[PDB]
Amino acid sequence: RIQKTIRGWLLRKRYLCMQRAAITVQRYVRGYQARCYAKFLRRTKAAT
Amino acid sequence: DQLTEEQIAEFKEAFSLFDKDGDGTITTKELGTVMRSLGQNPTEAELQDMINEVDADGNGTIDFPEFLTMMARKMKDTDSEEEIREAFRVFDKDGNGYISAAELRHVMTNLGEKLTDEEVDEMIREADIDGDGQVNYEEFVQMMT
Amino acid sequence: DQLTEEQIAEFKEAFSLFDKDGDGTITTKELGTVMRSLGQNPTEAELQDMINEVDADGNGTIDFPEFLTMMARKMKDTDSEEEIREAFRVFDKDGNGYISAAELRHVMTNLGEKLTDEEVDEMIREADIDGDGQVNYEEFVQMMT
Amino acid sequence: DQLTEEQIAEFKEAFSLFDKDGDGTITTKELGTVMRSLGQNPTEAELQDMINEVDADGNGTIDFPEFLTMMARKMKDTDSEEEIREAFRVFDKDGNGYISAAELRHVMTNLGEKLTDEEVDEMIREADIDGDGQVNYEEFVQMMT
Repeated sequence: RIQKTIRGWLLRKRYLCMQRAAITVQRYVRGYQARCYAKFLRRTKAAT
Repeated sequence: DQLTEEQIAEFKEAFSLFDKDGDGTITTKELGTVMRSLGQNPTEAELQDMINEVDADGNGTIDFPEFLTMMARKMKDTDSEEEIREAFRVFDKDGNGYISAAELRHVMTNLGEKLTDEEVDEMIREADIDGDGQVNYEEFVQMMT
Repeated sequence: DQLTEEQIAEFKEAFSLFDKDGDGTITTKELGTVMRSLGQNPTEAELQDMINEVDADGNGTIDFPEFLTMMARKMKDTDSEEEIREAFRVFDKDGNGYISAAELRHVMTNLGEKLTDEEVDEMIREADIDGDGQVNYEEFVQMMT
Repeated sequence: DQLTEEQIAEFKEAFSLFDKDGDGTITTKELGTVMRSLGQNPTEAELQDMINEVDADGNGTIDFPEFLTMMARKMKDTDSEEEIREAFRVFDKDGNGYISAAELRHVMTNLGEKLTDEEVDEMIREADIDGDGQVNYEEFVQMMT
């Protein structure tokens, strides 16, 4: 029951950290894409 | 209000990590991995018997609805704080809620089916341990349930 | 009530792309894009919360001083490289120095903040990757820095 | 003040270059030509917006008063005096006010509404370019005015 509990909690904590890390990268990626699209928009407006 | 459709949404999230072909199905080989990622706590033999009840080859697959059957099967048989406290309490030399950090390593890595070097290193880095003395286990009961 | 003067200049620089009439206001749909243009990387959730501090209308707009006086009450903290580099070191736990593009595709699509296939295809295209699919996460960060 | 008789005479002369019957109509293809001959400054997409009221495939016909109706609204729109400086600000090589010839090829031939080969020749001869090079945008705006 102890070994089961520790092993369970370590996997629970690792899943939570993995989801937090994923969100942390994904928000930055979606931010970089938003900045690249803003860069595209100012450049295409300007050239036109 | 457990096992409502809200809780099943994160069960679909965690299942979708292992449905790599994207067809509503996962392998038996990671069934324990997803269940413990969702924080439900089966033993090794229990998980293996639940797999071999589905297939005597052990090597197979389970669809999302029957994965929810397996989640519900474990949820019917859930522990309690006092049942987990009982498990620590048989090792309490004093009777005050404290256990030796030496005998804890004997319980983790020599007794039972055992925790690996990686599980030990990860837990010991967070717990910050440098010694063998008495340490509070009521914290473990609360934090790991 | 304001951000410090040097940040007001960068906010005016950003806002100029999203005004369409020359009259100092923005239609409600542009609000998320202008914020992410600053360099700050709010979640979808943070943008949905922020609307409740703004008091937007689908029959209205957000003026430059309305937006700025919201930010003067609270803004998102500064996102720096090492946060993202540490996030990659969660996935590469054994210290191999790389991540499979296929695993990265699946995880970035089907978990957490959930990039759509359009967002994921362009994300994989902006990365540096060795000749069998091994993503060089350090160089990808450097190319955004 | 709008529409003294002499204004209508000058604008009708510019149109009378293109009508080859004297019936008061032209092909839709020359609508941009007469408009820009008088120095009016629409985009191709702005001409296209109007042409969707009248043309089945870009080969139709249009009266003088229809052209003059579009011109009457375009004559109250802004001269782009601020707008063209905001545009050139993006394509400066180093921040001293000087557009690079490399960026200028992408501005001529990739971004937006573009330019065709035999009128890119015109800009190369206007700028005296025989290799790598540059141009000041305040001076070039003054020349295009």
